[PDB]
Amino acid sequence: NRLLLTG
Amino acid sequence: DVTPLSLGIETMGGVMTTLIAKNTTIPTKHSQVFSTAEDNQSAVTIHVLQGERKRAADNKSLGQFNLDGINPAPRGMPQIEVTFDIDADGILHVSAKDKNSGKEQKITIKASSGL
Repeated sequence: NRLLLTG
Repeated sequence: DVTPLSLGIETMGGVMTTLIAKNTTIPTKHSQVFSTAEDNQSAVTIHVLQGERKRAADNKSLGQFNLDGINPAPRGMPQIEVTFDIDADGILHVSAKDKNSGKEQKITIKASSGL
């Protein structure tokens, strides 16, 4: 339900 | 005692997720297994967002720390474990581990005390 994206 | 507010981490880089959350026990800790996004990040973004509301990026921003150690991975494979220990004084110990090179880092962030 929740991933982990970067920036 | 109980936490001063809803504590949680920010997933997908920009969204607020709750882990401790207010109305809980101060002496709390938990290691969950989250996945990474955007193949070839070689670094995971663990933001500690303590709040409970729709559309974050406005609540109490605990802290932001950058992790690294997840070479070119097409999602799903990356293994990041997050542990958060809350103390009486009002501190939070967050830690994310990476499964690809054996890299891991931890940082301390004061929940909400100040003066």
